[PDB]
Amino acid sequence: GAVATGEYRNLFAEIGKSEIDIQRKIDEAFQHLFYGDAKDAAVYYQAGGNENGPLAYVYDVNSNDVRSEGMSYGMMITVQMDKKAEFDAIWNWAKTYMYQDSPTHPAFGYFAWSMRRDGVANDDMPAPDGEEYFVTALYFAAARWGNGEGIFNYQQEADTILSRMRHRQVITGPTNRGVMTATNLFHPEEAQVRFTPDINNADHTDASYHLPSFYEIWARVAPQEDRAFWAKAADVSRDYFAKAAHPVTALTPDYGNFDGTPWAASWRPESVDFRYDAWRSVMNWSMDYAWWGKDSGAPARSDKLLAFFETQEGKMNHLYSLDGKPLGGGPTLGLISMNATAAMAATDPRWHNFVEKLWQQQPPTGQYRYYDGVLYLMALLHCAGEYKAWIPD
Ligand SMILES: O[C@@H]1[C@@H](O)[C@H](O[C@@H]2CO[C@@H](O[C@@H]3CO[C@@H](O)[C@H](O)[C@H]3O)[C@H](O)[C@H]2O)OC[C@H]1O
Repeated sequence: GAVATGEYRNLFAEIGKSEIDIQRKIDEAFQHLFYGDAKDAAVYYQAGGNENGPLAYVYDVNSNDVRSEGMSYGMMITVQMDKKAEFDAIWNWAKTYMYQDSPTHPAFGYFAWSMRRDGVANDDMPAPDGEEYFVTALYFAAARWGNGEGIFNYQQEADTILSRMRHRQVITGPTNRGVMTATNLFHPEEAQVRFTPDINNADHTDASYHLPSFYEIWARVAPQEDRAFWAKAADVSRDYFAKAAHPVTALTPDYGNFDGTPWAASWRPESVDFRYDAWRSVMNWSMDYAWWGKDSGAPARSDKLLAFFETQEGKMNHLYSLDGKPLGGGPTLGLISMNATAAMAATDPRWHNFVEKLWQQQPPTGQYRYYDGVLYLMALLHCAGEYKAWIPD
């Protein structure tokens, strides 16, 4: 795997692109999304400063809010690209406005998943994929830049958050939504990430939240007492993808049960289909395979997904039933980007076409540019061999 060797595959180079052009493409993407036109191109916004210095947020234009997903993706992209100033401003904003520090609040230790741009929470509860990316990006920051102090003690912050993700007790208390009860973010017996710690829907998961690539990092650098738990979560997620992904298409549902079956949320029953969340599953298993080489099922799963999308040439939707019936929409940059990341594990040379498809894209503009753009930039980094495991001491 790439971590053992230190050699990350540059998939664009493998399909013939020059280093200079690959650098241009990444730099273009970053400049557009972080510094492009404020009304049409950017997702990064400077938001003044406080005692920790500059503040900035990643704007979910798609839904007119700031999400923990976006903030955590922003931190991952910026640490991968060695953009410490931007990283620190985003983290300051998350730690200042999103982080719940009150021990009598049910979200204690976590980050409010949906915020307004002025720092006011829409929902105090967390979205655990946010936390997963925050922790990992923080460990990567510690590896690349070393640890500062206070909120900038990246490794100490990571350790604390990750420990709490496992060990948080049940808390009932007031929130912006009324009294709520929430638990830990990983199920202790299943060793799987939850869809929500809200006790009302706590015993479910989401295949796109399974990040064995990252759990391997935690298994090496977390607080010693939790390392076996994270190693277990990595094994469990690999098995999870084998059960959750449809056997013909390798499409996964947005939401799931611990046993691998789709879960229909009462407020969103179409969560049993392959939609916006599930686009990311292939990236998660493919990254894991590329880095660690342990998911023996990943190459066949990536080949199946790409074979399926080849059948959709010229009529690609972006919403599907798990057996491959189109459920609406046209092609999106986000899905193109995610499908390209399947090339981190695929063996069939049709992968060349998916990587080439991502190469041909431009950065996104307009109202839906956030979800498209953050996936695009992450996919560009993966496919360029520039998204690495930065493992701290
Ligand atoms: O009370 C619980 C709610 O707080 C909970 O809200 C969900 C929290 O996560 C949201 O998902 C994020 C945004 O959409 C995806 O693309 C991201 O990957 C996630 O970070 C989800 O949409 C909210 O419904 O819902 C359940 C309640 O019990």
